[PDB]
Amino acid sequence: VIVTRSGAILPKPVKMSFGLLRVFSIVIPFLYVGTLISKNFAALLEEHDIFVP
Amino acid sequence: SGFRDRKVMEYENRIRAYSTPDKIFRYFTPEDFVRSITSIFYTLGECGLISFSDYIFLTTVLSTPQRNFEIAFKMFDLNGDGEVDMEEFEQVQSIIRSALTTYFFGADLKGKLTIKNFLEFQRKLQHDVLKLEFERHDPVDGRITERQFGGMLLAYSGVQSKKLTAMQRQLKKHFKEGKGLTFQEVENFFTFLKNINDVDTALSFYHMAGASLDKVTMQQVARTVAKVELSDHVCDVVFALFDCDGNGELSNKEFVSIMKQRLM
Repeated sequence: VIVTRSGAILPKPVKMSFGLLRVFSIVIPFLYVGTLISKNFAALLEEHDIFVP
Repeated sequence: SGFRDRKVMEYENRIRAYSTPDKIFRYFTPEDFVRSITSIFYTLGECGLISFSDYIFLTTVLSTPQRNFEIAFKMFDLNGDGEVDMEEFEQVQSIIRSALTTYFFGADLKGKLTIKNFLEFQRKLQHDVLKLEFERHDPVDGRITERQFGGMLLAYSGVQSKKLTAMQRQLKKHFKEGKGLTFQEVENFFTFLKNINDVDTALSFYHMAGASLDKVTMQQVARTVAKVELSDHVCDVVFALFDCDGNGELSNKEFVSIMKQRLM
């Protein structure tokens, strides 16, 4: 609720120190690894007979 | 019937890949033996449940290569005198546990033919089974698709590798022109593929380095070791098929060794 029952106004909610840029650089560096460990792994399946496109 | 038998079609393949001969000949044997894939038989005055000993003999009439079965011929000749009848023959047949005897020693079964006729008998049988298989691929204009001529290799090799399996499929991209493969340009190759055992031997110096001799003298040294000529295009698709590493050549681990161990 925005206001308390007394009629006062709830305090300022707390963000986290420009976290938007903090998260934005924890998603992408773990997103780039997403490309690698996929491509590397699929190519690793060319080494054997488990799968092929 | 999509998934009805694509288990047994692989299972019977797996049986024919490596399994015990007991059920293998239980599929009667009179002429059902042609199931060994997936005009001699007109001369097969056989008896339906013939044997499995002869069966062991039979596949070896296709398994043993050219120069080696001469020794099997010699080993067959423990009586010497260039001739051996059923006495030694049917005995070593019994140690595992008829038409061929009527075809070799006559319907009388006693008149001992020259066992030198072991070769020609081995010659036509290797031809006929190869012949009947050539019709199983429905030769159009007496010729079959390069993916069929390559397919039978896989059917011959009997290996489970998805890559080269797909390479067999992808060949129409590598060969979209279309030439068709005749029964002679494939029979000569198998006679070579029969005597593989000596090729790698003769190829040992190359084997000390590799590359399986650039696909052309390969065909040349083939005729030397195989005593039979091949064309150029016939082997180009084979090098195009088995070029798993994409190098444009073969390692022993690419094509030859797999053939060598196939003689199990």
